[PDB]
Amino acid sequence: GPGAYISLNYHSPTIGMHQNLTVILPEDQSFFNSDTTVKPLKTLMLLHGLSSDETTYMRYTSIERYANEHKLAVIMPNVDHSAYANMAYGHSYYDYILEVYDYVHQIFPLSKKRDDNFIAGHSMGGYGTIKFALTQGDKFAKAVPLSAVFEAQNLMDLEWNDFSKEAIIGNLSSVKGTEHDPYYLLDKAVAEDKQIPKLLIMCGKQDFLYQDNLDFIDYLSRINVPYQFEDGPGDHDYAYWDQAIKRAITWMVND
Amino acid sequence: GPGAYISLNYHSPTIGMHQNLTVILPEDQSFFNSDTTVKPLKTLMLLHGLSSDETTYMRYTSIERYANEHKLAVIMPNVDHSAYANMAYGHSYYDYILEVYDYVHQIFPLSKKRDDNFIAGHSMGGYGTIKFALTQGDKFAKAVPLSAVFEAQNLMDLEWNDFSKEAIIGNLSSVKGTEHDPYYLLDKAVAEDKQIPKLLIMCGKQDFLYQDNLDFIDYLSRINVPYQFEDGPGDHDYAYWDQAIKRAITWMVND
Amino acid sequence: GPGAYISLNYHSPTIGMHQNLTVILPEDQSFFNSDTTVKPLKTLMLLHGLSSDETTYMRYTSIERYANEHKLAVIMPNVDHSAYANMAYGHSYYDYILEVYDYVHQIFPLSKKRDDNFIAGHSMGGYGTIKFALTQGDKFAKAVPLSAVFEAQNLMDLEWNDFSKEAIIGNLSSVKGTEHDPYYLLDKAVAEDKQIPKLLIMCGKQDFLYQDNLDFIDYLSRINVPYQFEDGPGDHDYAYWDQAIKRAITWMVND
Amino acid sequence: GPGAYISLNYHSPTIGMHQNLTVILPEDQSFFNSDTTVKPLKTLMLLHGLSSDETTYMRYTSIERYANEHKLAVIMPNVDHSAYANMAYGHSYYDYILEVYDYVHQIFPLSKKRDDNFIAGHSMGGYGTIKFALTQGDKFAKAVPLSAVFEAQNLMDLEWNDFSKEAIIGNLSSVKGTEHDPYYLLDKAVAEDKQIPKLLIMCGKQDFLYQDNLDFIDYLSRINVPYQFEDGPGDHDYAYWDQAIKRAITWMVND
Ligand code: NA
Ligand code: NA
Ligand code: NA
Ligand code: NA
Repeated sequence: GPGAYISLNYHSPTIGMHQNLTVILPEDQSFFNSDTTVKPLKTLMLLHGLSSDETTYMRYTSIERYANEHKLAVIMPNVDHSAYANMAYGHSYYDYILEVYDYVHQIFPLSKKRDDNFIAGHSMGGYGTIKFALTQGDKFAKAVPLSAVFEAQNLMDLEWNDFSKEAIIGNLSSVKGTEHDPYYLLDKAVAEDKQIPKLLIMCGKQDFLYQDNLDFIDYLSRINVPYQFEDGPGDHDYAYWDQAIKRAITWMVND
Repeated sequence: GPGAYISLNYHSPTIGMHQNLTVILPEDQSFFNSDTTVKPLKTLMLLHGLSSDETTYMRYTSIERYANEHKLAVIMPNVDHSAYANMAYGHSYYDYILEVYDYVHQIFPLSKKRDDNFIAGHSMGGYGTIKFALTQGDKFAKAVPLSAVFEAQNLMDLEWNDFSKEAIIGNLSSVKGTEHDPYYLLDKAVAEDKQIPKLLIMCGKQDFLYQDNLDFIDYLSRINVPYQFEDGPGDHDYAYWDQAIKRAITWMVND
Repeated sequence: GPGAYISLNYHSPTIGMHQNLTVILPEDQSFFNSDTTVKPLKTLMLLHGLSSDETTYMRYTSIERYANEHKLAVIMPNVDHSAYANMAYGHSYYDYILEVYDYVHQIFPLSKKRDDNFIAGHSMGGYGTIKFALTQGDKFAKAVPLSAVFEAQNLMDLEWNDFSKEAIIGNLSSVKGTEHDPYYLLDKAVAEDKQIPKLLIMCGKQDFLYQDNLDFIDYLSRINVPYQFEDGPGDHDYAYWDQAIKRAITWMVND
Repeated sequence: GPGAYISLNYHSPTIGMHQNLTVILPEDQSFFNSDTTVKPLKTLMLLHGLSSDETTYMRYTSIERYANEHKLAVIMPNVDHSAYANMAYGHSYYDYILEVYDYVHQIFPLSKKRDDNFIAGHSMGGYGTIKFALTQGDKFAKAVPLSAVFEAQNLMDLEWNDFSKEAIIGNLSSVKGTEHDPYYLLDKAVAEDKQIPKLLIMCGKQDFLYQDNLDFIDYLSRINVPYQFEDGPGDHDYAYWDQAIKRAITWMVND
């Protein structure tokens, strides 16, 4: 039912600047009793898409209502137009997500057990989610890409307002086969027998990335990596992501 | 040194409503390194005066700059026009301060040792400070009333905009000898051998409460309770409280 | 179409303290061109229920998403446990809503035309909505009480956490025939031919206030005051108010 | 004097993302009476330095206290590590400042007369201030660079945490004689007789940029452009900028 909505602005050693972060911290009885041990909460790292920021899930969905119902802490960082990369000409935004993870688990009552930690996000943030799932599989038991970009070239080549592809990839001529390519990261994770979080992939059938989502899950099936895929009516918008994140939160906290 | 500025809004079980709270949390390297143990911070509970709220210290002083310099966490709650009382007709705002104290020490990396915990505030908040110092002396090693109301009639009889004295005290003819009277609370602390935090009492010489402050320290001297009193040029305003809280923070963290 | 989410804290002359307010301001191209006259937006005054505040509609609904779709500015004030009254022992919160109305229409590009201004709210805020609709009908063309208290005793006699009925009504043993009684305000508006905003009344069938809603619309029918009533599955919670305020916004903005 | 502190987050068409902005809006009578035309305020565009953001002036200075004393609205945008440039690989942050100027003058009661509009900022923001002063002289009657970078090479060649010079200037081997060079902007302003805002230049004597400031004012003297230069004890920190912005605000409004 009740929780805390928290806005934090701290000077990040990784990206060299003050940066805003938002946190949903559902209430627990132990948080109000100085005689009892704090019960650490299950925790979701939740990644915004391109043009969104740390405020937009709160504004355009009812995520705090869903999170409070399931006692799930939610961490919402801001990564600008970075695509969750350590940018060639810009900020170290991949490392920044690792810093945020460590920081909030140190200063808040969040469980540090892998089974209690999840990651999710939409569009550019679903791309970010799969990138972290395949390279930081020891940190998250479950990962939920929503309406994700899996073929990196479609996001690097998109002509969105003020977006600079070169800020991210620099001198790279293509992203295929680089750290920016989720298919390469997947091949590397399997080849090196890394832990892959349990995967729930969701995408609206009217989304322009729907075919891209179908291509990725087919490849997952061909390399014997399990996943759950949920589709249905929905487009590339927060009307879909509001309903999708509600369904995702129920899925992540039940197992 | 850098820190986090934190804005929290949570549903309070004590006062039955969502309520904002602000927190300054200076940064420590242990907060970013998952391999080391988090070092708990010294903590100040800082109480606003009448017409102010949880935002006004940040807005009208440079308090976060001072706190960051001394690695001091600062907790700034909102108690409206309550005078930090469990109100006759209103909210349980005395109890709320205790709830805020417990909550932030549970969810944040704040030291729970009495020697690491301080309380301070100006005007109505200096009245609140002395009330908590004399009734919750086990929670604070030091207390700093700034420009405080010590003779409770001086606060209750004020004709400030929209302020209701009866909301606080109900039908009481006088507050002398009641839980609203710092002189009664002081006599009772002495009589019951309660621990009294170290007192630093500050007031500007042009403050209309200056004589009220001199009367209180005169009484403290007459009952052999130690204190440090600092005055000088200054009035009943945030220009004075900015400089006073700066000098107070240095005093509380040294020794 | 996106917009601005605004958090404002100003010292109120009416309530004698700093208070927080939240505003949703959808974007118009006139806002970005210094050569054109700003186009004023339709504006909704949205009132929270008991235990909520200025943040809770944003946190527990997708109201900003709905408002942006319909280019509707939304004003969300905080009135604590006041029931939108000028309190017997407390603050002038009825007058405060009038001050907020004037203030935001002055400092923001909001239409001052009656036909462009609406008011809505749930539970205690639906009680507030009907009180303002029946006493300030010249300020609002439409009013939408959601899950409202219409029989004031149902609100006052509530044993809600930390709630003080006497702070609001003083020593009164009944509220019938007073400014706290919507039925009296309705009788007085009908008798004096006041402008009554066009009325849309919504309540969930599982809400404990559902019968109170049926009683009020039954009275409206007996006295030939027009209204639209919409019910259906739903309880006394933000899951219902999220859906209801989306439906209400669509109703206000068109015809 | 009391005012509003405003935090806004809107989706910017220029930079293609949600972005936070803070505004100080001192109160005026007309703001509380909707029957009158609102009175427009004098307005200052205040630009942060490297590693700061839209929150840091509020947090580390008492700027709102100073602004309220002089009924000066203050606009504090966020421009990250951009150096206020339209970045070679990044965002169009020069255009963004112009968008913010137009946006806040449309939606808030801000005077559009050149004589009522000022710009100021420290370090990277002092560099930004002089760039806008020399290229947008029709928008600002006065400009106040604080501890500014005037020799652009010292900012671009800085080795600050996560800072990318290439993101700003691309492969350029020097910035001399370019739009990133204040001396070139100065020569072109003088050559084309464009109006130069009245200049107040301040820097602390212990600042590592002090000589850079001395070089710039010497050049202004040699090309017969007036200025007032104020130095004194002070370093490259917010202890200095707090006192400097207080002195600057008194100068701007008094004219
Ligand atoms: Na995206
Ligand atoms: Na006071
Ligand atoms: Na209610
Ligand atoms: Na700088």
